[PDB]
Amino acid sequence: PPEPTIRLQEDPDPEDENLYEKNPDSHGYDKDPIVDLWNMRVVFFFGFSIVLVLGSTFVAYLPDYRMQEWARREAERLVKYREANGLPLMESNCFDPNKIQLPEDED
Amino acid sequence: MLKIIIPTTMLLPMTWMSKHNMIWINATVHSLLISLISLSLLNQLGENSLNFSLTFFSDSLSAPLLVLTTWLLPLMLMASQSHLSKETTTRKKLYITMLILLQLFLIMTFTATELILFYILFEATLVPTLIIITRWGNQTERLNAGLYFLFYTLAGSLPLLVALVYIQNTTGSLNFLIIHYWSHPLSNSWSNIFMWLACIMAFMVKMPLYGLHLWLPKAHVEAPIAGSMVLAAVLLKLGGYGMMRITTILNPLTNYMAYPFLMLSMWGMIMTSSICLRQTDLKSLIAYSSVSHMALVIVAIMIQTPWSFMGATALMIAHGLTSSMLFCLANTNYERVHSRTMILARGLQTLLPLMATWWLVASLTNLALPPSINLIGELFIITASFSWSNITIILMGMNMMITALYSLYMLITTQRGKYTHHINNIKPSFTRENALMALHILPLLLLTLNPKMILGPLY
Amino acid sequence: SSLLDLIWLETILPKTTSFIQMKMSIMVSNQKGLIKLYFLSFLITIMISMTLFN
Amino acid sequence: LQYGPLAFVLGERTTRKLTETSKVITVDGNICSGKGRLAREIAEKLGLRHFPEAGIHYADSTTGDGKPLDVQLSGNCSLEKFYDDPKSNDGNSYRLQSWLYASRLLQYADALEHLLSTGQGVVLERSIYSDFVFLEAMYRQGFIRKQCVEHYNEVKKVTACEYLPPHVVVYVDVPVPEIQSRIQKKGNPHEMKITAAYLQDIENAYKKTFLPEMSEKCEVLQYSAREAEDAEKVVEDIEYLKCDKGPWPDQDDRTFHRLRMLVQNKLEVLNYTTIPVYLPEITIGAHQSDRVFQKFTELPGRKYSPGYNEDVGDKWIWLK
Amino acid sequence: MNPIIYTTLIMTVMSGTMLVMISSHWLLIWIGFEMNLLAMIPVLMKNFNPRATEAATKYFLTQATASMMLMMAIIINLLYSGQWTITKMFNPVAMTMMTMALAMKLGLSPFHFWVPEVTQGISLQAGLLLLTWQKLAPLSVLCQISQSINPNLMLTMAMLSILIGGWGGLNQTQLRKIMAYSSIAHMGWMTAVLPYNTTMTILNLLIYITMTLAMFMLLIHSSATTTLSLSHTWNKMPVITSLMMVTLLSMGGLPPLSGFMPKWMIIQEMTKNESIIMPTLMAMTALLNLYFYMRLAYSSSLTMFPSTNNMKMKWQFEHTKQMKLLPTMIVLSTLVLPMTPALSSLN
Amino acid sequence: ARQWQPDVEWAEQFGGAVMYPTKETAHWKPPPWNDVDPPKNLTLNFGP
Amino acid sequence: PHGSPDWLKVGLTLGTSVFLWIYLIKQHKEDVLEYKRRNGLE
Amino acid sequence: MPLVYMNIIMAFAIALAGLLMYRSHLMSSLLCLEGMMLSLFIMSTLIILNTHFTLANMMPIILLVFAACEAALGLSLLVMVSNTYGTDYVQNLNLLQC
Amino acid sequence: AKTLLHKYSDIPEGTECHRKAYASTSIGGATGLIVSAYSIALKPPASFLEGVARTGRYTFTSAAIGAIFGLTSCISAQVREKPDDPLNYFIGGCAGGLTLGARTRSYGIGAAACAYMGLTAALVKMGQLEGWQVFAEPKV
Ligand SMILES: CCCCCCCCCCCCCCCCC[C@@H](O)O[C@H](CO[C@H](O)CCCCCCCCCCCCCCC)COP(=O)(O)OCC[N+](C)(C)C
Ligand SMILES: CCCCCCCCCCCCCCCCC[C@@H](O)O[C@H](CO[C@H](O)CCCCCCCCCCCCCCC)COP(=O)(O)OCC[N+](C)(C)C
Ligand SMILES: CCCCCCCC/C=C/CCCCCCCC(=O)OC[C@H](COP(=O)(O)OCCN)OC(=O)CCCCCCC/C=C/CCCCCCCC
Ligand SMILES: Nc1ncnc2c1ncn2[C@@H]1O[C@H](COP(=O)(O)OP(=O)(O)O)[C@@H](O)[C@H]1O
Repeated sequence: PPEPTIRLQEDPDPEDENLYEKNPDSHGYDKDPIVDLWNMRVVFFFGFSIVLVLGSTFVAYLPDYRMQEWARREAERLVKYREANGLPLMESNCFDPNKIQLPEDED
Repeated sequence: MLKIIIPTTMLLPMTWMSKHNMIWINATVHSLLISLISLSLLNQLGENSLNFSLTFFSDSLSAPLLVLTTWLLPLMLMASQSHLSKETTTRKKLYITMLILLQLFLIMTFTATELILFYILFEATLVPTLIIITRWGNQTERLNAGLYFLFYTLAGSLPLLVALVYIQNTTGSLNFLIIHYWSHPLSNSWSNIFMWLACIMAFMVKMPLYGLHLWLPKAHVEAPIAGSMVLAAVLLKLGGYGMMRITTILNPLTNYMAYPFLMLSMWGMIMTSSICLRQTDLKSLIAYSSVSHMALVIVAIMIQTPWSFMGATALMIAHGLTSSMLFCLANTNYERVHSRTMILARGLQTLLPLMATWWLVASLTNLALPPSINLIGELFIITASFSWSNITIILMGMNMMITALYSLYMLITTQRGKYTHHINNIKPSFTRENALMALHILPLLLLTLNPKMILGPLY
Repeated sequence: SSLLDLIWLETILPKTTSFIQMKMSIMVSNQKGLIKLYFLSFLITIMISMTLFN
Repeated sequence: LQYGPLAFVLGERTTRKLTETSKVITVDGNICSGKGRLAREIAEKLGLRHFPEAGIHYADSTTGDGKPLDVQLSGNCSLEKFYDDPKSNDGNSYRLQSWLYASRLLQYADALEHLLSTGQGVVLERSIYSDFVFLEAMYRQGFIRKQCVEHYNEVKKVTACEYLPPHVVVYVDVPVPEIQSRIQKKGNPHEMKITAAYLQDIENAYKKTFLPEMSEKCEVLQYSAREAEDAEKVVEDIEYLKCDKGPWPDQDDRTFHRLRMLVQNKLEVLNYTTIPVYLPEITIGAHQSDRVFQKFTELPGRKYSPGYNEDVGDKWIWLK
Repeated sequence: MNPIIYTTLIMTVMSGTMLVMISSHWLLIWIGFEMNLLAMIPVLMKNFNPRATEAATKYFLTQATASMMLMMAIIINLLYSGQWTITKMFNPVAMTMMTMALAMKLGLSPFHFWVPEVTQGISLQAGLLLLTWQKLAPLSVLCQISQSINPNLMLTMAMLSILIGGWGGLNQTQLRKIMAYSSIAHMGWMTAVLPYNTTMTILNLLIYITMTLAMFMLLIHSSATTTLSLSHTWNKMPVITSLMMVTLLSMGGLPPLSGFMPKWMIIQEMTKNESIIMPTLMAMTALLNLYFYMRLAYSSSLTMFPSTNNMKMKWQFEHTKQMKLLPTMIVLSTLVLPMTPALSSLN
Repeated sequence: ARQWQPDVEWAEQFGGAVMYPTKETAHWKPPPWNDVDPPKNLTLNFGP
Repeated sequence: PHGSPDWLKVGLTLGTSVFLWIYLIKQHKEDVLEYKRRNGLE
Repeated sequence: MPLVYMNIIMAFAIALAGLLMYRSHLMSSLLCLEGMMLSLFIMSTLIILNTHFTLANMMPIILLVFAACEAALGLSLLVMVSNTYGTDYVQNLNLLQC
Repeated sequence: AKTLLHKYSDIPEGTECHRKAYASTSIGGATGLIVSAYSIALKPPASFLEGVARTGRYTFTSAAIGAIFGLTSCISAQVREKPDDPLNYFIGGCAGGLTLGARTRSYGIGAAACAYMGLTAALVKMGQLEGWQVFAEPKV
């Protein structure tokens, strides 16, 4: 059996490289310390400073396009009027029956 | 809507014309800026929708999904920056290009005034994910996982195209607005039954349903961290969005039709939560937890009540964020250990305390601890199911308990106990990983202050 | 985990499809290259079409 | 106007360039024989073009700059290691043999291209013909396996079935003890380690197979060391003989057109030297292949096409 | 051969096709088919070897039988109506025999057996010509007499072609046989819409011809005829492998790639005529074509196969001959979905 | 530590004459690398 | 190999592009004018 | 439709079937093709003469010419096939398989 | 041709069990003979006697499958007193499938036959009821 016991010419599997050994304060971003530090800074500034803070403030102070206070005021004025008239609050029928034309059965 | 689409398209020339060592910095910054731009869409009305043009519209069901899709890209870039270090510039640029194309396809998918355009983009999202899974994958089974992921999807979705073209031939329009205003009842007929099945199964396979959930563990385990993130966070929600959009035409046929699916999901959540208890893999455990959550979302959509829809939307958003965080944590462990098995590396709280805190918060938010939005969706869906039937609660009860169990199990196996004596290459956690976890977790605890922002159009 | 998820759910949809497609491909593609058999099949299908579609 | 079907259609006919002096000739000698000296004098006297024997980096001399590239980027083998350890574990022996055969094939293609495009004849050392004698000796000495010679035979058949044999083959015959003595007198420490059995197998191989097979389709001039010193008699023998038994008299204009299109486009010439048969001595893994290809790409003038390399000094790139 | 002779033969093939396309008399159509048959044979035998001779004689036998059946159909049509103009067929099974002759000419099932053999025997350029240009004339005749065809027989042979192509492509390691089975399946897709809309047939023909041209030119550029021979291309031309993988995905019918446009339209058209089951079955069967395309993509560019040592020398040389239309073909076969409505141009 | 890439054994599966070898097709051989196969003057006696 | 920018091919390419653009502009102007005249706009 | 035309079409069908049988001898394949063209010529000539289509008298000759040219091509091919094997047996062409 | 189709379809579903069984057996025999002819043309196994034995085996298997299909479906439809119900065709279809499995002697192939023939029979019944068209005419 003169076979070399090697299936093919292969590079050895390289060992993992540590970013901390060649550079303390390595931030886990890049092997180049300058690009490292600037990438850390831009990620922190454009994520925590800009998006999470300004965006949260913007979402918090969004105008009432859902019309919740509008609906509350409409209901307040409506109930104020109905109680005075003696009307029984909200009607059972969503549409007035006089303008609905039922089909006569005659069965 | 083009104010979001055009910057996403411009992300590609910017990446390809970038300096060889400035791609990550440029991509993250501009992705975060595009995410900020996406925030404008959140200010919805109680009226119809935000109809920008004939091609794209916005909705308070579409807006949270769009915001999450935009927010996911910087996180995916930061997660992928680590293991692509020994890689040529061209292939890193190709990876970033694939991520950008995936975001663009998802953004166009979520607006999609027309159903055929929605289907085209819904299936266009398939190619970048397949290439990411089968190219930058570590194990030899990534090819089989890619084949499973492709063919399950296409087998589910090919009848959907025929159903859609038939529906347009009969009705005359595939536009969402026209369909909603001109919806007419479907008679209980065999042809209508098969049309319902063709309309539903394509979105059912991607949730995925308990019967059809096999592709997901393979795809999640074999994909890189960015692939796992995008699969768990956004790609699973496409089925739920499609069901919520297409179910309007289906009634009144859904009530009779829904039983096989309701039973499959109510038993499959228990089955998958129980499977999570006996697992030797982090990624598989997270995948099965995702399957359980999406089975609950399927139940919510099939019940088809307002509370069901709000709970489904909230649960989809919360699960996306939580599962992305969990996969990121598992990948941080794997990049140090290179084994991706829970029982090997133990007692990591002693060595990495802050990362253990992140693990605790992620496991708590997966456990649906109040007042997190996870439990908001959980409780809305549970209440809707109880109104649907007072017996469902029992199953739901089991699910909750089982969920908590495996969550804390995953917290106890890897963080508590005694550290393995032999492993010595556990270096201190980097600033990048801690920033990744913080950016994953802070939006959840911010959203729990304003739940209505993610409760959908039926709020 | 093992009985249903790893075995039977796998047996039903994916494995059955793989086996059926493999068998069909093997049957169809296994032709020895003899135009004798090809043209005998051609005669058979010609006569069948003459007898069936009119 | 690069040579193609259009040139052949319009004016380009290579039959008119032949002036009975082309006469492709290959000279073969045993190790340490002065085959090169005889061939150079033949080329000078007959007015032909001499081709130095193809080495490890022969292909490097024709692409880009003539300076040879790194051993790992070109050949991935060395003759010195073969002499030191002919039974090396990494299979350098058959890798050396295969690379040398491929270089000889490229050299033969270049010589044929020059002969067809100019009409001036060429003189060659060991060509793709008679290159198998080293294979046979290496097999008999146990340096290589039987799978290696099977792969060599496959590649040699597929490649050499497409070319015209040399008009005249010239052999210089020298005794084994004499060539060993020349080996010590040479002074090369690596060459000192050649065993007498290896030379005897190689010397024996030329006589047993090469002469008989080429005598039926070529013209052979067996010469000894003394009578090979004077090239006047050699050139006289070359001129007196007339070739009418080989395939060359049967060729015509269209066959020459096909052969000239064949010898050009060296990529298709070397097409079958990389056939997908996996022998451990020559197969290379994906990671090593990727890394070595990237290193070759990072060479100064190899990233782009020859005329599109900015760092070398090519100008007007944006308008070519 | 002599380049002048090759140019003359190519022009004769094209002139026969044009004579078929422009003539209104059945005899002139048959004469054009004869001219194309006569001029095609030497093209298949440019590289002389027993394989090419066997492929050429098989092709000649099949095409001569098809021509004889075509003439018999023409003569029966003349017998039952003294007409030579190419119009409605005017008769029973005379039309059946006409359809069988045109199906054998096109290579549709059950007359598909000769396509893989002839494609494997001949070289890549001859295969390109055979699989691209040799479909124009029979499809033109079928489009002309489409209102005559019995839908049952045409649809049966189309479904058979799709099924046989899908199943037969799964078992192949040779690239030329893969292309032949792809051609069979694509012709099956083409002829299933002839009874309903010939414009869709022509659109499918254009898209398929573009994709096949791109694929064959990519295969010629990286001169490989086997899966493993193609697996060595990444070590020299990775961009070629990437373009090839994109083209293969396009040929699989994946959106948003160009190859999705025909099937989509065809399915759409078939739904207008109250037909659902056949479009469904056609899509589910084209899934098999996608599977073997995806296997080829796995072996081509998504994974890096082992290489050989001599490959290093190939790193030092560049292709002398460059194909000018290859870049355009790739773009047209990849990125023309948004221009879909342009099919109203009656292409 | 390194992404998996196909080895020689993986590559060999696609080198057969056909995919999915069977007992009947086991004896089939791949076509030659170039599509050429091995190819594998009378006498007259004018007597009186 | 060792080649200069072929000014013949460059000139032909630029001339073809400019001619095509000019012809396209002229065709568009004529089409607009002809459409206006046919529909009686101006 | 008289019986003579039916007999001619039956003859053509018999020739086509015999071509499709392939016992051996590809020369017999060419013979079957030539019998088919002969039947085509005969029946086309009978139909044209009967209806007095004067200008159609061109067509049979044309057909004959073209068909005979085809035969020549086929014969050439046969020779080369034989020139490889020495015999024109059909089963010798088993190199190409589906 | 379509003569067998007309013979089978003309008989009412809930009556004349023997006539339905005979029509189904004839259709099965024709299908088996066609399949046998295809197999013989594509693959000559060894000889004339083996070929005719193979044709007989295939034809009788298909005829038995069709006979069991017809008898079981018709009997189920008659006893259930609910005609035009695809469930009867499901039951009869995989009674035929189970008979096929018994003939081939494999439990797995028997269960697969029940699944994939009951579903097919139910689909054919649904198509007959709802008017689905396998080969639709060109409407427009
Ligand atoms: C480290 C230890 C602690 C130190 C710090 C101590 C201080 C603790 C205080 C922090 C929280 C404690 C609770 C105090 C809450 C007060 C603020 C609160 O009231 O404001 C909320 C406002 O918060 C926002 O509503 C929610 C935040 C928005 C979330 C959007 C996410 C940010 C975008 C990033 C990308 C998205 C990724 C996920 C995609 C969906 C609710 O406002 P609301 O009652 O309504 O009305 C406001 C007044 N109006 C009527 C004029 C409008
Ligand atoms: C594998 C992992 C999960 C995959 C997804 C599974 C979910 C899809 C399953 C589909 C659910 C049921 C389909 C049809 C339900 C119709 C209701 C029926 O079951 O009830 C009776 C129907 O009776 C019988 O069920 C008849 C059908 C019997 C044939 C069906 C096959 C049964 C088992 C097959 C399951 C295999 C599914 C997967 C195939 C690959 C009612 O009697 P009837 O009043 O008359 O019919 C009412 C309907 N009408 C009005 C249109 C006429
Ligand atoms: C696992 C998914 C669930 C599968 C459940 C059933 C599986 C068994 C079915 C196998 C495929 C059957 C193909 C033939 C079905 C025929 C149905 C049909 O034709 O109805 C079409 C119907 C009416 O036909 P017309 O003739 O036009 O109406 C006029 C008279 N009323 O029109 C339509 O609705 C067209 C819609 C296409 C139907 C979809 C066909 C495919 C089956 C439905 C999808 C279910 C399988 C999904 C696969 C899941 C994999 C993830
Ligand atoms: N086919 C071959 N195999 C191995 N070595 C070879 C082969 N051909 C040539 N060589 C090497 O080429 C070297 C130079 O050749 P040689 O004629 O002996 O010396 P010189 O160039 O001075 O005339 C020799 O040392 C010989 O080993």
